[PDB]
Amino acid sequence: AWPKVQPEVNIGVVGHVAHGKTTLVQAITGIWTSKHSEELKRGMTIKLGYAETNIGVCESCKKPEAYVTEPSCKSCGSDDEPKFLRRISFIDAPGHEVLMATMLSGAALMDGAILVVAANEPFPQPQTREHFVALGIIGVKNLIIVQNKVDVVSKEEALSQYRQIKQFTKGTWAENVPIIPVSALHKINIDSLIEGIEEYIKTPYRDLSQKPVMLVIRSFDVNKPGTQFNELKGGVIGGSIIQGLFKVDQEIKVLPGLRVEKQGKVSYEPIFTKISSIRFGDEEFKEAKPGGLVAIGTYLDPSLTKADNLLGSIITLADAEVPVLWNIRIKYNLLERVVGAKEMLKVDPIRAKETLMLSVGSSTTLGIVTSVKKDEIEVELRRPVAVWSNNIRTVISRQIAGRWRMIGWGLVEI
Ligand SMILES: Nc1nc2c(ncn2[C@@H]2O[C@H](COP(=O)(O)OP(=O)(O)O)[C@@H](O)[C@H]2O)c(=O)[nH]1
Ligand SMILES: Nc1nc2c(ncn2[C@@H]2O[C@H](COP(=O)(O)OP(=O)(O)O)[C@@H](O)[C@H]2O)c(=O)[nH]1
Ligand SMILES: [Cl-]
Ligand SMILES: [Mg+2]
Repeated sequence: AWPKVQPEVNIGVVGHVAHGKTTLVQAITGIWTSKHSEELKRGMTIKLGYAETNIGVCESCKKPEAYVTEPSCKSCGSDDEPKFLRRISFIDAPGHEVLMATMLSGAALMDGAILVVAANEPFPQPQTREHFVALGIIGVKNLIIVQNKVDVVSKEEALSQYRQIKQFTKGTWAENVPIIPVSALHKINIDSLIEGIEEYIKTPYRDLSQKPVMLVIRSFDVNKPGTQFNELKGGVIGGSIIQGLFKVDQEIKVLPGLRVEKQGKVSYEPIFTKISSIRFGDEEFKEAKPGGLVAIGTYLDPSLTKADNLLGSIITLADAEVPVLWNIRIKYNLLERVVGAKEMLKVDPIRAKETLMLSVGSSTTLGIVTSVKKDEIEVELRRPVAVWSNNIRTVISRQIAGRWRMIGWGLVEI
C-alpha cells in the first residue's frame, strides 16, 4: 500500500476555453473538477477546480509506462508494487476571458503549471497568450505545454502546430519548456505527461520555519440536512499554505478580517479562532504544510464562512505581524499591449483617478490611483489587503470595453 499524505505540490492547468484543461485533470486523477451548478450546465469551469492523485513508478518497467497513479504495475506487466513518489494536486483554472481574475487568484497558489493547447484550434488563441503571459508575470516558470486533442488532427497538422508553439516560446523565458502531445479524452500518452510532471515540475523547496501564511480561496458552511441535533459545526476555510505550517488546536487569525461597523465607518476586524480540524481531499491530518488545497476547520459561526465569504483573505498564527493596508504603493511595469483581446491594442499609461483592479495573493480588489510616477503608483483600495511579505507580486488590470484586462504588474512595497 501507499502512504496517506497531503499533496506536496500544486500544478496549475491553464489555457484557452474548451482546450481540454478539465478533461486533462480527469485523465490524470479520475476526477471531474466542476462541482458548481452553473459549471455543469455550461460545460465550462468557472470557479477554481481541484483534484489530487498519488504518483508512483514501477521500477521493473520501462518509462514512461512505468509511471502510475495507483498502487499497481499491472499496466506495464509487473506484479511488483510501484515505488511511491509523491502526492500531487491540480488547480484547474477557468480559461474564459472574463474570468481572468479567478485564474490569477489560482496562479498565486501554483508551484508549476500545464498550459493546455488544443491541436485543432488556431494558435495562439487569446487566453493561450494571456495565461502564458500571466504565468511569466507571476513567476510560475516550471511549465509544461501540453498539445491536447491530437486524436482529431493528422500527424502533419500536429507537427505544424508543434513548430508554431516552439517558435512562440523562442526568445522567451519558456524557450526550453517541453511540449507533450496527448489526448485527454482518450487517455493517450498520459504516462509521458506524468513523467514530464516529475521531471519538470519538481516539488519546490519549502520554508517551514517562516511565519505560517495560508491564502484563502474558499470558505464553507459544511452543515448539512439529516444529521444529528447537536451544535453547528464550525466554519471551514479553504486555501493553500504558501509558507510555514499549521497544526490542529493552533490559535490563528484571518486577515484583514470581518467587515464590520466601527465609529460610524466601515472597518475590518481580524477574526481570531482556533484550528479544529485539517483536511486534504477526503483525509484528515494533524498538521498542514505547503502543497495541496487544505480545508481548515474552525470554531467560527458558519455564517462568517458561508459562500466563500472569506475569499482573498489570509490566515496566519494569532500573534503574527502582517500588514493590512487600505492604501498601497506599487513599483510597477506595464505590458506593451492587451494580450487577452482578440485584437491586441496598445496599453495606455496609468493616470491618476483611474479605477484599477489589483490581484494580490488570492485577493482581488478595486482601487483608485491617487498618485502616478514613472515606476510607482499609489492606490486607495475599496477594501484593505493583507500583505504578508516585503515584495509580493501584484497584477494590475484595467477595464477596457467592458472587460477587465491585465495591463501590468509590480511589487507591493511595505
Ligand atoms: N477530441 C477530443 N476532445 C477533447 C479532448 N479533451 C477535451 N475534449 C473535449 O473538449 C471539450 C472541452 O473540454 P474541457 O475539459 O471542459 O476543456 P476546458 O474548458 O479547457 O476545461 C469537451 O467536449 C471535451 O470532451 C481530446 O483530447 N480530444
Ligand atoms: N477541516 C475540515 N474540513 C471539512 C470538514 N467537513 C468538510 N470539510 C471540507 O470542506 C470542503 C467542503 O465541504 P463539503 O461541502 O462537505 O464538501 P464535499 O462533501 O466534499 O462535497 C471539502 O473539501 C471537505 O474536505 C471538517 O469537519 N473539517
Ligand atoms: Cl475554460
Ligand atoms: Mg475546465
